[PDB]
Formats: sequence, structure tokens, C-alpha cells
Amino acid sequence: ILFKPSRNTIEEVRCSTAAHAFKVAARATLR
Amino acid sequence: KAAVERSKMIDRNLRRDKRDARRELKLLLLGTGESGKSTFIKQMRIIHTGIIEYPFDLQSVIFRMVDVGGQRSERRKWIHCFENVTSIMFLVALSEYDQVLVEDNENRMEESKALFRTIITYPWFQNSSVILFLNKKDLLEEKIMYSHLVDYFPEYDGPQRAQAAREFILKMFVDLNPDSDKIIYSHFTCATDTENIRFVFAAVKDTILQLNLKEYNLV
Amino acid sequence: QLRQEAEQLKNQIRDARKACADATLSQITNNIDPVGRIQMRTRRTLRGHLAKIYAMHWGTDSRLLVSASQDGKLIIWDSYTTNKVHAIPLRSSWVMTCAYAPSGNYVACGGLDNICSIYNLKTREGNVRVSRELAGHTGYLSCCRFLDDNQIVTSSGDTTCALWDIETGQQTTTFTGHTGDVMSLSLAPDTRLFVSGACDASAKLWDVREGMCRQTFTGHESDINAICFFPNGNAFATGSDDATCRLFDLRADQELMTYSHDNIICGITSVSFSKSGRLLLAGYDDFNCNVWDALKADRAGVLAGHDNRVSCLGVTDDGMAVATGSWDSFLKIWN
Amino acid sequence: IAQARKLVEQLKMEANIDRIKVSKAAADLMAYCEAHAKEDPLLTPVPASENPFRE
Repeated sequence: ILFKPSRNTIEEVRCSTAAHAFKVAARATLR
Repeated sequence: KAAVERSKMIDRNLRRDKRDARRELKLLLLGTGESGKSTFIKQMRIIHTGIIEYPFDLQSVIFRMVDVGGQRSERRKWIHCFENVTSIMFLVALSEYDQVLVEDNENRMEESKALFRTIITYPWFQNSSVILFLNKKDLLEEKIMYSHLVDYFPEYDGPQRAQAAREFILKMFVDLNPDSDKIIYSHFTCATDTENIRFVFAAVKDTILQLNLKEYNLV
Repeated sequence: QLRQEAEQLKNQIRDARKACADATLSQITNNIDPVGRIQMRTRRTLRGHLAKIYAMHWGTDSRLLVSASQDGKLIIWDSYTTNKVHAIPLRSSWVMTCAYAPSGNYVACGGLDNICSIYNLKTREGNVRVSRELAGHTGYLSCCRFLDDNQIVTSSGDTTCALWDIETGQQTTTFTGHTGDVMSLSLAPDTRLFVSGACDASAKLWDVREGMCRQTFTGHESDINAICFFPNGNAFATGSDDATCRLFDLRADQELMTYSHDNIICGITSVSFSKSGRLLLAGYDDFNCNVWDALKADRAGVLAGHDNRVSCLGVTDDGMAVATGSWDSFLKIWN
Repeated sequence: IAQARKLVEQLKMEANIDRIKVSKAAADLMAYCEAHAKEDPLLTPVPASENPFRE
């Protein structure tokens, strides 16, 4: 929070959910 | 004892149907003319003027895609029906930069941009994501040595009059949006590009997770 | 020179129409008393829907009800004792208008699929089943009414209105002349004329046998979304998206009164006439259903109890009660 | 030009019409309103509990 405030921004968190999502498209959606 | 039995049976069946209809989703394929709608639909339907809906059978969710481009009438008068739709699968063709239209001597790119701006600008579509499929990439990649866009377009002062770069048209479409815009999911496809249904599920999961995370207030 | 001749004819007909006006409505209801603040309360509320409600039509006995929703199925109600008599699933879940035949044996629907169907409420065997589908339209269906047990009148998306047939399913007459999408249609009780509201700022009369235009009213603005016919047959009312209402009289072909309030912005979506024609029922975007005094254009009803949106409404043949629909999945009856 | 000619013909045939005074139409409307001004349940309430909705 105080020592490294660069990560205190929204798009970083947007980037991280997004990744969990897209990677979770690994399971073949339709076979 | 007719009335009570009939009412009870009808209510029970209706409640059972409503409970069973909990898992469903709707999306609209709003695209311009000559965008290869049938060609795009056939690839995903093979495996993995009326309003026709395609009942996709994805995992644990029955997706429903509705064709709405073929109407040829006013759009605002019936666009109110689709309000619970969670995404817009808007479609364009990249070969319209030099494919001039004279049937009005204005290129179809201007019409596509106007349609995109009209659809996005709608205040009703505020809690729905936007998917921007770009098709027919092969033509743009191949035929650019005789179709430089320095004159046909005013914002392509690039290297010279080869080495196609689709990012310019990407930027042109992206800039036509208000500030604080939601993430626009755009993956360039081709005639036989199989990896599209899984791009769609990716945006759907992301479109929902972001929303619920907003609702439970976890941010 | 055709356009110049048309403009000259327009000027001449406008001058002739203005000249024939003996005296406006400032010469009849000069000092008539107000009807008084009249209010009603809901007595029976119908439940069972799970989507938006876009239509509501009564039966010939002023008892049964038919409602069509975007998601779900047709429900046949009994307003006196709430009992869902029948439920008819629909293949196309994009219905925009439903109708009830006066014979009490058939129902109709339709929507964005551009095709209208007729079901058999008669229990010849088993239960209700699909009988016939009428196809041939270009645009989306907007309204449907039953002339008799063998004919139907529908309004399509294109600038056309058709008089279908049930014997074989082929249209026998096509009305043309509009310059916009038709969204409303109210059949006159005379069973000889009807009116249709188009996207253009005008409403036009029509015939049922000659199949030709007879009168036009081009004194309005914006769009017209709803129309209802006065009980006598000398008039009808047209609702607009400009938060205004007007009255058109057939025999005089003029503008009688323009209904407006002190401060209203939201438009009108549904207008119906009470019995005896003294009270006009209206629907509004913000569910602020209003009643206007037809005699002197005075506010009479201030009903507002729905979920900020009212779409369709109707008045019984006996005039006992009023049924009002809404976007929220609920139906209420005001007595 | 065919559509323009058809529109001209329609305007010409509609122009030759017979119209009565707006005063007469207003009088007819008032007369019909007074004909059944007491025959409307929304105007005059149904006597007693004869209404089916009464409970």
C-alpha cells in the first residue's frame, strides 16, 4: 500500500481477473 | 373441482418451467451487409427475413444467438425487446476500405462506422459488453500493394503507399467510443479460423465476472 | 409539374378545410362543469408471468383475458375468479401483439418473426393445438384484430396493411400508401372501416371492401404509436411520442383539440376510450396512467401503481373495469 | 413519375369530398355523450355490491 503504490491501480486488477478468465477457457468449451 | 385443480396444475407446470429456464443466455449478431454471416455461422455450427435464433449447446449453458441484421425497417422501434442481452457480437469486413460503394459515392467503411457509433451510443446498451469480430483478413493482408489508404483514408500517414497493419483500422474503430469504455474484445478471424467459439466464451466469462464482482462490491 | 400540381392541391385543400370550420371547441363546452377528481383502486391482481407484458385483450363476454409475454406462453385468465384456464406455448418468443376473436374459439399472435398464427381454443380433441399460420408479410407484425370467425386484419412493418383469409391463408386485399412503419390499428365498430398509425406524422383511414384511401390527417408531429376509436364512429384518438394527444373527426376532417398537460415530457403508448366516450384512458412511459375529460380536455385520472412503465391497457365492453399491463410481469384490474 | 402521378390522382379524388361543419360534429358528440352519460360504471358506480369484483 505505501511502499510500492504503482500497483494501486484498477487496470492491474482488470488484467488479473481477465487472465484467470481466459486461461479458464483452456477446458474445451464444446466438444 | 375443476377450477382449483386446473389452476394448481398450470401454476406448478409454469413454476417448474421457470425454474428449469434459469440457465440461459442471449446474444445478438448485429452485423453489416456482406459480412459473411452465413459463412461465419456455418463454421461454428459444424462443431464446437425472419428473426432466427441458433440454440448453441455449450457446457452447462444453452447459448442463444439471434440474427437481427435482416430486418430492413426501423431499428429503434423494436430494439427495446433486447435489453437483457449481455453482449453485442458486432461484425465488420476489412476489405471495404477500397471497396467503394456507388449504388451515394461513399465507402462502406463510413457506413459501418456510423452503424457502430449508433449501436454503441444507445443509452439502453449500458450493462452489455461489445465483441468486435473482424473478418476477411486475408484480402486486406494480401491486396494492399495496389490499394494504399493514404487517399482513401485521411489518418494513415504510415510508412509508404505493403506490410499491411490492421492496427490502424482497429484504432479507428476503438476511438469511436466514449471515455471509461468497457473492454472491447476483438479477435481477427478468417474463412476457416476455428478459434472463435472459445474467444466468445472467454468474453462471456469475463463479461459476467466483472459484473458480479461489481455487485458483491468486492470491486 | 406533378409536384407543383400536388402543392397547389395541398394549398387549396388546406384553405377549403380552414374555411369550413364554423367554430372550434371554444363554442360548445364553454362553461361545462368539471367531471370531478375520479380515482380507482386495484381489486384483483393477476400473477404468473416472468417477462415483459406487451398486450392485453378482453373476450366477447367481458370476462376472460389473453396476455402475451416475450418469454413464456399465452395465458387465458378468468378475471372474476383467477384461474389460468389454458396455456399455449409459442414457437417464436418475440410476440408483440395478441388478439381475441369475438367468436370465443380462436386466438392470434405474432411478432418479429413476421408471421401470424391462429390457434383453436375449441376442445375438439385433447387440448389447444396450432391450426394455421399466415405468412407473406415483409416487415414485423404490429397489430391484429378479428373481423369475424373467418377473416383477420393485421398491420405489418412495411407501409402496408393486409386483410388475410383463413379459408386458404392467401391475402385478398393489400392497402398501400403510407410512408412509414405501421405500429397501431383499431377497428371501428361499424365493421366497414379501420384506422392505422404509421411512423410518419399522419394517420389515415381505410376501407374493407373498396380497398382504397378515403381521408388523410397530416396535421400532427413526431410519430403516432397508439389509436382507439370513439364509440359513435365519427372519431378516434391518436397517441404520440411528443407527449401530446389529438382528436380527428371523420365528417369534418379538422383538428378539434390537442390534449396536453402543464408539464409532461414522456410520450404516450396506449390510448383507449371509456364507454359513453366522456373519459379517455391513456398510458404513459413513467406508468403515470391518466384520464382526460374528452368534453373539455381536463385531467381526471392520476393512476400510478406500476413499476415505472405501462405498455398496454384495455376497457371492457360493459365498461365495468379497466385492465392495464406493464413491463413488470404483473397484471392489474381497476374497477 | 408513376408514384407521383398516383399520388396526384389520390389527392384529386380525395379533394372532391363532402364536409359538414365542426359545430355539427361537436353537437353530435355532445348529444351522444348525454345519451348514455349515466350508463357507464366508471362514470356512475354500480349500485350496492352487484359488481363481481366485490368480496
